[PDB]
Amino acid sequence: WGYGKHNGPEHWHKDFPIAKGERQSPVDIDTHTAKYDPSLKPLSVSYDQATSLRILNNGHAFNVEFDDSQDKAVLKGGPLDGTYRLIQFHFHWGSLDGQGSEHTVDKKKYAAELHLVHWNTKYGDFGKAVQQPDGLAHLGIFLKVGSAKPGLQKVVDVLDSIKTKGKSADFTNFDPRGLLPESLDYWTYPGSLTTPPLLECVTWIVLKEPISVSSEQVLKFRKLNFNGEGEPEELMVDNWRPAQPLKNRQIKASF
Ligand SMILES: [Hg+2]
Ligand SMILES: [Zn+2]
Repeated sequence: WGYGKHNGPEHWHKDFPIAKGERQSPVDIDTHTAKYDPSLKPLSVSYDQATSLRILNNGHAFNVEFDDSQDKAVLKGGPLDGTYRLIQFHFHWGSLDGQGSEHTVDKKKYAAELHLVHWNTKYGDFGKAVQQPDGLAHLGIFLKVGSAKPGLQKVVDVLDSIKTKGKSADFTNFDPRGLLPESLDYWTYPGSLTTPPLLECVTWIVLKEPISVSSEQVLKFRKLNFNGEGEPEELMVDNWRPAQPLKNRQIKASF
């Protein structure tokens, strides 16, 4: 499975038939169709005491992993019931600045999309969480190209180190709070992972307001490799999945 002409999103249904399920992600967020729900509580993000551990190129993206043995960095409130622990974050980028985001707003596509993955701790482990309709919580943030984001440089600088598939590097004392927008206004809907195994275990929380990163910042992402070290070089670009059918589902607005 990949993002190529032969193993891309259009072919995932063969190995993963849930690809054609009832609550697949991402979707298109119609701002006029979304429902302002007044019963929506504010998001509660506690990442003050977060412990970053490493960064790894898994062949489809780079993940920054966090120590989730304890309630260090948790997400609660909003549409959620209980606490979700951050386990990792990754991005989806395009080849150009006019594509990249997974989720669209009125069909508008961003240069990248940041996903912070959280798992419901009543289930005890990530493994068990991905077996529940309410197992995971994904915090989605759109990235636009403009001004440089000071808080993202640490990552940008380490990518030289995990060029190919399989490489990993120590990556401690990274504060995720640096990746957040000013506003916590969001959209929420029941969805899935946007990569195989496309499990329908996620409560998606997409923030209204984007963070801006510089062109030189996003450019470093495009220098990455899908391929493993010592194989034909395949640039890690367009590692996103097209929007899917909402199919009955309703998208709620916190604003
Ligand atoms: Hg599930
Ligand atoms: Zn993702």
